[PDB]
Amino acid sequence: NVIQGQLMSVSVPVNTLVVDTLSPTSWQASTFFVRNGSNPEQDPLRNLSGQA
Amino acid sequence: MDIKYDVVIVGSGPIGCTYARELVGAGYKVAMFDIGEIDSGLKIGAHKKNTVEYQKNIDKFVNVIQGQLMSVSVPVNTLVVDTLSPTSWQASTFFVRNGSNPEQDPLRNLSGQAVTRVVGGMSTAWTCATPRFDREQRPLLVKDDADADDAEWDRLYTKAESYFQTGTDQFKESIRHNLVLNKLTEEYKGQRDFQQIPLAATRRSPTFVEWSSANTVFDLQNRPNTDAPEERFNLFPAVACERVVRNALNSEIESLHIHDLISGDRFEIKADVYVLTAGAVHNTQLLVNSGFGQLGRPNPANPPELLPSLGSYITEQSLVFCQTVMSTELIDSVKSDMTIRGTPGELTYSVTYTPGASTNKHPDWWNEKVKNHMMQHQEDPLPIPFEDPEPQVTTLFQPSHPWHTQIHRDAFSYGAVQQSIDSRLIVDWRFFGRTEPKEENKLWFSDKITDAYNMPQPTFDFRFPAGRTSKEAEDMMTDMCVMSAKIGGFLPGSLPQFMEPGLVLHLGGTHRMGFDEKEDNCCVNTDSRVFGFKNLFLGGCGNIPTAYGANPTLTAMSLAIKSCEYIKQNFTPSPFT
Amino acid sequence: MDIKYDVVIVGSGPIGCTYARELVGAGYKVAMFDIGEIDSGLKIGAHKKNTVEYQKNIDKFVNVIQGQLMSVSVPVNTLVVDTLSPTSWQASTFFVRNGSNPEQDPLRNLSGQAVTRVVGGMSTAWTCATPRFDREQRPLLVKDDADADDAEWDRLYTKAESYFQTGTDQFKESIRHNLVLNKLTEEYKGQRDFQQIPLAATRRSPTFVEWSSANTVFDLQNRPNTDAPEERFNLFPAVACERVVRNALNSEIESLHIHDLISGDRFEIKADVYVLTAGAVHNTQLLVNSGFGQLGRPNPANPPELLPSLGSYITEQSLVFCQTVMSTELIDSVKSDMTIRGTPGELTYSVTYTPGASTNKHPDWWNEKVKNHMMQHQEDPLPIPFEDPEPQVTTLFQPSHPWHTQIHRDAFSYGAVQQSIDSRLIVDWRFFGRTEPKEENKLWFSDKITDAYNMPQPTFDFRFPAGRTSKEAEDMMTDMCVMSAKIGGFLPGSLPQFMEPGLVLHLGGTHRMGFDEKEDNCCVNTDSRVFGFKNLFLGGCGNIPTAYGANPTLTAMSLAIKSCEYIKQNFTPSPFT
Amino acid sequence: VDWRFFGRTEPKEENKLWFSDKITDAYNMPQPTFDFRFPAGRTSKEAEDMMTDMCVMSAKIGGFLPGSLPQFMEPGLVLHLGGTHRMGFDEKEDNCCVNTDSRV
Ligand SMILES: Cc1cc2nc3c(=O)[nH]c(=O)nc-3n(C[C@H](O)[C@H](O)[C@H](O)COP(=O)(O)OP(=O)(O)OC[C@H]3O[C@@H](n4cnc5c(N)ncnc54)[C@H](O)[C@@H]3O)c2cc1C
Ligand SMILES: Cc1cc2nc3c(=O)[nH]c(=O)nc-3n(C[C@H](O)[C@H](O)[C@H](O)COP(=O)(O)OP(=O)(O)OC[C@H]3O[C@@H](n4cnc5c(N)ncnc54)[C@H](O)[C@@H]3O)c2cc1C
Repeated sequence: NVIQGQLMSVSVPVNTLVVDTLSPTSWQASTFFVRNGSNPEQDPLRNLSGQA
Repeated sequence: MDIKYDVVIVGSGPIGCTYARELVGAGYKVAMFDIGEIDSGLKIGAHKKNTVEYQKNIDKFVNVIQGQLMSVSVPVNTLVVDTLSPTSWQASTFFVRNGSNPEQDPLRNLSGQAVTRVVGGMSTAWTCATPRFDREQRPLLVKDDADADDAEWDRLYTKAESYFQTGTDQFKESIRHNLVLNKLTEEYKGQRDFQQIPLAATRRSPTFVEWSSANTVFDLQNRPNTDAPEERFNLFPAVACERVVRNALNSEIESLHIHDLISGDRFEIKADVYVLTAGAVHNTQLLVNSGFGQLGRPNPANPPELLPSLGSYITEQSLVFCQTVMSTELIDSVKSDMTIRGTPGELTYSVTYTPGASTNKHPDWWNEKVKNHMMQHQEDPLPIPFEDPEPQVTTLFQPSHPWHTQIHRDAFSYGAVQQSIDSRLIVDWRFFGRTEPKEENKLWFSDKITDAYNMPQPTFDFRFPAGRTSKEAEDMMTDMCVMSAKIGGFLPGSLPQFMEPGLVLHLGGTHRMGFDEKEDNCCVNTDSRVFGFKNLFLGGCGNIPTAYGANPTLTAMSLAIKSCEYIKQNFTPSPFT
Repeated sequence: MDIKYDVVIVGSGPIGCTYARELVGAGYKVAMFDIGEIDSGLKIGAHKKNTVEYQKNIDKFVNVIQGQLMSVSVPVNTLVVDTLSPTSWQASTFFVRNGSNPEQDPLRNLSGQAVTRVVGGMSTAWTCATPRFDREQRPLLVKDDADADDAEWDRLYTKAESYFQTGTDQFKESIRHNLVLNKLTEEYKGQRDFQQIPLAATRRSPTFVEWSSANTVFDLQNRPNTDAPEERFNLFPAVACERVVRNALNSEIESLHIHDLISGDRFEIKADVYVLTAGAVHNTQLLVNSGFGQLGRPNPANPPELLPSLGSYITEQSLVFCQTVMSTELIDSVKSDMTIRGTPGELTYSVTYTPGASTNKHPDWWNEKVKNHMMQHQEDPLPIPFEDPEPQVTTLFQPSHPWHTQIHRDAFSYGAVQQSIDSRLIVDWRFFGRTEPKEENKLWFSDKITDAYNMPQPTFDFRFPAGRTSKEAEDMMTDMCVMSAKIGGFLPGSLPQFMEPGLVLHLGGTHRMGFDEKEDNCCVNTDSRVFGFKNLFLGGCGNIPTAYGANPTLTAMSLAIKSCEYIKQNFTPSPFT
Repeated sequence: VDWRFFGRTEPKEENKLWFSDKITDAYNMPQPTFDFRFPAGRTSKEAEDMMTDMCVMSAKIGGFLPGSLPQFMEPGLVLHLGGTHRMGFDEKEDNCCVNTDSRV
């Protein structure tokens, strides 16, 4: 927990995971937009995802 | 295998079997084709749950369901696997892999939508719930005459219920059923009515229910046969029906193009009457492959010549789900009439009740079951008998609670931790919302991508409409949370949730019915006849044009029965020589 | 429903069907009972994988397997659920719930052991791998004459291979098959031999394999019939066989007690010859229920009168598994003979090769498939055709590598992250260990607890023996890790692992064969006749007394053939009337 | 017992850490971006050989613990990143940033 608490990921690609069980009332995206500190420059397939 | 029949029916689900029952019975020479194969035992197209092994182990039945359901449209997968060995081959892109549909926007899908290809269709695995629609959910069959419309629906529903062997009595002596039914009846006294879910089923013994299916409607045996020597029927499994051939005037179908998947032979089959009952998705595909509507990505700057409403106004229900673990209060209430002397397991443990007494909260049949269970199974901490059938409760859709409800048990794959909980305690909650038909909600077919049978790939463009549909959906979730709390708290791992869109498999509206093609934005009339065409009929839930919450099959069947009336009035059977 | 037959067979799996084929063919009046039902389509007891739907979507077949397998012994569940609502009924103990077996020590189980109750038995779902056993795995049929023993096994295996339609050529032109086969051949040149897994299967087209089953062995149609007017066979599904009735001398069976699960009636069936082919677990259960061996927890202070070795010396194979993702080097090797010019998706793109060139690493049939795939699908990054069949590779058990291997694909439920990986890249690895027979490893039956058919509840007392069995199992894991690395790295989510004990379903030795009851600690002789009884025979994997790694069914069938030879020489068919 | 085997990675010009001229990180600095794959050839072959070596060596001590089966870890979780401002004798000839006194 100490290790995890301090390590901050260097580059997180844009997330493309589909959540399709939201309630119909909830605000939902039409695109996988740049969200939550993600790096749109980052090719998810050419990353060091574990770098922190 | 002739290639000339009076009537050809595509699909051997319950709706195809309705046409078969009516038209075989009326003396037509009928052929039925199904792309799937016979796999329910000696009873062709029968319910797969009607084996002794599945009646002993219901939850294993989820595997049957899963095994037959094939996802309609799976978007290209973009999940990152970045812990492959460096030696393993990897693509540099998320390429079209594994049958995925690159046309599909993953965020406007009915990802849970699936199809079954087997003789008997989805009715070899369905849950058998067959409620009628009230007016609010129901398409009109009679204009400007509400009482005539009512009367017509009643006649058709009553017949449909007879074909399906629908009843509301098969669970009447279940302790769990009555516990839940009685409690909710009391809680909503003067506010909502509860009853048994109407089920297409016949109980055969205290531990066996014969669930209905396509077989119940029509046994699917070739005719003539000893029991039906004057009837004429052939079923041809493993035959892919690919297209209907239109005449140049677009007034009649001239033939049905088929591909025998076993022999590989192709034929053109001629009939007087062509009936498409391949399901809401595949009827649509067949029609598009035949030059109805439009192939490819919808382009409103080029509307198609035939059936411009085909594949628009699609509806699928919102589904919320949870399970509950029965309250202590309710479990204790089961044994309320019991006098318990001694400690269980020891010498003079006794459990007694007075038959027929007036302070008894429960009927004798109930207390006798409870007594014998508590006495013969002193190691067991619950008062519910081990073989007590499950609850099957509903409060049907009403304007003040515009969703269908099922408070019951069906096949479920419990996690190991959930299997920690005694099954007698668990109740499933499924509430089903109605979805407004909107033109923008579409099922379309790729002009480049093809499916597993080399047909144009189905693609959804779907979102639950804003406004009433979405507000009701959320109100329905809250209702489930409120109502279920009267019975018990949520089972961990089965917390209240919306199901993946389309997992419900109540898709409607893909080839929708109405009085007038243009005014009502529709594809078939009230005889289920394709506008403009003398001799082409569509059957199934794709016909239903309304926003409905209740399970649609009985309604589709009723429409089919009306369609068959038109056929019997307009086409003459060939003489049986 | 005569009450008198020449031969009665309990079970309609492939072993029961071996007896049927032999004895029906030899003119015996045969009845066969199965507790399960007919549900493989028109071909009774056929392989469920032989539908066009499953040939197109093989991974969905996992559901068929799971849906029919019922766990043999499930220990009491001690998982803590502590997030229930305070209103929900909560246990104070881990009581006997949900069909769990309180006799079962959770730490000495075969938790993966399961049984199938359907017409055709497990052969409706099996993987069809039918290797022969080499001497080291194989029980003796001839003592003190290895050559005679070899010849007898050869004769028997050859017939069994004919009954199953075993072959080694159904995947001969698969690219993936040969890619793997060739690499492993080269990597182990002079050390190990590789070949196609011998499979009970007939290829019908490039995309259809008709997998063998019980139906292949005997079609299970009642006889006499048009094709077999002089034969006499009746199959009676949904009939629980409960007991064989011993005479007081314990020298003869006098009848078979059955329970019709549909009518609910019990009957006694008389036959000259009684054959128990109910599976390794249920043959044992039937015998124990009939007074053979010992009911209840074994007590060495109180050995049973009849068949003291029954249910002891049980064997089940260790199984290790992983999947791999094909190496870049191997994938690139697929197209080694190609000249690639231009760039994909353009006019200029050219993929060509020279048929017959001596420098080619691959045959023309391979290069043609590669060239067409690459030219016709320029958007696809892989050189393997979409419809290329799977690998089916083995190196068979040898003293220096005392495990069976399967390097192949079979139905698998890939997680969504794993579905990210193109299926063409994936190979399954399954290595099967041999287990020493030890008297302490037991299948026994409760005197108190009953199963779903009201029969004594099976209970395992099992651990993999120390010594050779354990050393070899770990050595086998390592060999899998080493060998698989030559093909590609592990697929995340399918990392090298031991499978749950018994999931393999290769249980043997529960009613084991030997020359002498006492000396060889056994229950049947080499004719599969129960010691002391004139007219009682056991068939199946329970007969096999050795430590074996290879798939056992072919060996069990071979023994059944030999058993039938004895039956044919010692009992006379009734005259056909 | 935990088993961790660490491979060596060939330095290749194409494997880069670069910084966005538009996106910024939590401290308003140019956002780091990786363009990295394990080099083909020696690096990759050795990585796989290393996996096999772990499988072989670990079995001498005991079998794998379920849930901690042999696996590659997520790239960079190791945090042994090197060569981003690398040392050499000659800036041009050795493709480097600091000399052997670590002087730029
Ligand atoms: C698990 C489950 C639970 C359900 N529960 C309920 C419930 O409780 N109540 C309810 O009302 N509904 C329920 N349903 C839905 C119900 O099963 C369907 O509404 C109903 O079966 C539709 O009937 P159908 O005859 O129109 O189509 P289907 O049953 O889908 O049959 C159509 C058939 O046409 C075939 N076919 C498709 N394409 C072609 C082609 N090109 N050529 C030839 N044949 C083709 C198929 O192989 C198939 O057998 C459930 C379904 C599932 C699977
Ligand atoms: C997924 C799967 C993969 C497999 N792969 C392979 C393979 O690759 N190679 C191989 O060699 N083996 C494999 N097997 C094992 C193989 O299927 C069995 O060894 C074989 O089917 C055993 O044949 P049997 O006739 O003795 O028994 P079973 O096939 O088990 O048939 C026994 C039958 O008797 C019945 N029965 C049970 N109790 C009673 C009773 N009291 N009364 C009446 N009937 C009764 C059953 O309902 C059943 O049909 C696999 C099995 C499965 C499930």
